[PDB]
Amino acid sequence: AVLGLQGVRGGVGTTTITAALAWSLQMLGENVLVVDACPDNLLRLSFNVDFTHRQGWARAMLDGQDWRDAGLRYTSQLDLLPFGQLSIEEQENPQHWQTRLSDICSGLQQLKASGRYQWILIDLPRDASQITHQLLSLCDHSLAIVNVDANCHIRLHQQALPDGAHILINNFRIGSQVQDDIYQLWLQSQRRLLPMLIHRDEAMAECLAAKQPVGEYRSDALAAEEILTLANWCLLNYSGLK
Amino acid sequence: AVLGLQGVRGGVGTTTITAALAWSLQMLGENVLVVDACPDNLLRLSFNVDFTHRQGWARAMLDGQDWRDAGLRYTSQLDLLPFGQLSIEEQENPQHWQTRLSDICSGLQQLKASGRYQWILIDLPRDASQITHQLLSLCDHSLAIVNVDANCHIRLHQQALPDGAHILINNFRIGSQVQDDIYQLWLQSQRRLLPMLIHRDEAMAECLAAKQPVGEYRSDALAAEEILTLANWCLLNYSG
Amino acid sequence: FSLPDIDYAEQLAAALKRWPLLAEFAQ
Amino acid sequence: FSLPDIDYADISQREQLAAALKRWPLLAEFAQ
Ligand SMILES: Nc1ncnc2c1ncn2[C@@H]1O[C@H](COP(=O)(O)OP(=O)(O)OP(=O)(O)O)[C@@H](O)[C@H]1O
Ligand SMILES: Nc1ncnc2c1ncn2[C@@H]1O[C@H](COP(=O)(O)OP(=O)(O)OP(=O)(O)O)[C@@H](O)[C@H]1O
Ligand SMILES: [Mg+2]
Ligand SMILES: [Mg+2]
Repeated sequence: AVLGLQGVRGGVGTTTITAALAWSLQMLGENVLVVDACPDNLLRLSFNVDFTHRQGWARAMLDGQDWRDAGLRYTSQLDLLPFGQLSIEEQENPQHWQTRLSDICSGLQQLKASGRYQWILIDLPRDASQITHQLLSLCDHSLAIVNVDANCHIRLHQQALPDGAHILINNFRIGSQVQDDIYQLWLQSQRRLLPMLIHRDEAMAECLAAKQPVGEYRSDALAAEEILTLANWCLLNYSGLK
Repeated sequence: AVLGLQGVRGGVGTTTITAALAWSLQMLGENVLVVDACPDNLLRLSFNVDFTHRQGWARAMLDGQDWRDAGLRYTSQLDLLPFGQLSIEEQENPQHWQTRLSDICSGLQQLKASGRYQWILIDLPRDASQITHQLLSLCDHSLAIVNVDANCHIRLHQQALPDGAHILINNFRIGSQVQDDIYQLWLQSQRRLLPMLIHRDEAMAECLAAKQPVGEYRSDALAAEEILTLANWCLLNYSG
Repeated sequence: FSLPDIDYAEQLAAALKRWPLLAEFAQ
Repeated sequence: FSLPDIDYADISQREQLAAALKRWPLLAEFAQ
């Protein structure tokens, strides 16, 4: 199945959760492809890709090359497709390229039909570009990543989520009166909430600095155990295709 | 002085800091206009604006109306210009309106030249739209908001910041060796880092739920004092 | 793309009275 | 728009930074 992950806003933990969930599914025996659809091109760094390695599916397209040559194998059952490094000129001029990347959709749709992977996870940016909407349309299921704070609370009342998305809380830690108030409120009111969450955990802060997914970095961390529970939930509930 | 504030990624605290810095500048005797340049239109909620109040400078501009009629008075020293509420369809089709907003730049240039306000603070989104670029061009100074984590660390090596921007840490907390390591590294290497920061602080989490700037909500909060230190530094260094 | 499915129909009343932002969305 | 001014010249001079660079491959990578 194709699974999109997209933060309700920036910085909520989408990329770290994508890399960790990919690692967990791979550990459960699944063949997994992870695709970074964010121009930040950060996902690769949870998989020990050198910062100076500029290649990626989008970089290859913009350079008139084959996006299939940009894949990297992390384990025998986990492959990675980085976005590629954009120059500063490209970063600040998205109108020069965000319409020229639509070939990735038929490429991924073919890859999906081949069945070489049980899971294709897509780290999606929090933008409304054409390529984000098109990649979202290829997803069988989707996770909308939040943190328990007033900003996310507002966003849930005013912005669209992908249809059929479930909501996954990250970075949670009890003790804050206002965050606990919001949390209890969501429990009684947010119908799309998943039955598990990811706690704040220094393993989730450290694993990126160690350039590893959280489950490889510290397998007995609470957040790694929670990501594993999410992986099992995906296998049970997100296995069907659109 | 026109001061732009822009997170190096989403969620770092840009909007809460913008509302708090405006309040502090007011407490120091200054006249301030705060402009929300983010389509999320969240800044207004720190100033007790009803969620269902949809007006704002962009909402007016798209509706064919005078954007200058969408400003709101918060105190005698502090005015607010919300972005306005976009419909779901507008939010998912930024190409339908991102070029229809370019009059705000000339409008804010007129306001700047009038000297009506001593400070104009602009809450800027982290997109690469031409309007974000042009609003940044009329800022005399800018703050790039970060949190001390591996994500912002990577970003500072690969993405452009507004020219001349200084870097402001928010959400500094206890309990993270990796944060402390990155922080000590920044102290020796990040040339544009500001000499003060803002901690994670329950008052910065609560003030948005109370719909107030942090310094109005809890004037003796540690984070309100940290923002006041920031406001004093801006007075001394960003006045030109 | 649609708005999240939110249903507002014991200690929630305390949180709603504590925080004007939360009271606003709840009614 | 420019990339942030970052100077790693005076890094390898304090033992507190050297231990962090040894701990964290991401930080060593940018510094060297
Ligand atoms: N549960 C967690 N506990 C502690 N730190 C976390 C947790 N989740 C994420 N982090 C840290 O938060 C920072 C941002 O995480 P991440 O890059 O995954 O978020 P994001 O939503 O993808 O960000 P972006 O907006 O850049 O795409 C990283 O430094 C990461 O290590
Ligand atoms: N120092 C802090 N301590 C505690 N909570 C904080 C702090 N700074 C901000 N917050 C909380 O973090 C959330 C996000 O903050 P804010 O909206 O200011 O960030 P932002 O960078 O503007 O976000 P966005 O990407 O939506 O524009 C809010 O709920 C706010 O109350
Ligand atoms: Mg990310
Ligand atoms: Mg904001």
